[PDB]
Amino acid sequence: NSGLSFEELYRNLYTMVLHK
Repeated sequence: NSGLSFEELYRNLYTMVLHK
């Protein structure tokens, strides 16, 4: 149990920060 929206910002917001 943890959620989902967090893992998605973790692979979509977080993925954009490491890329740029």
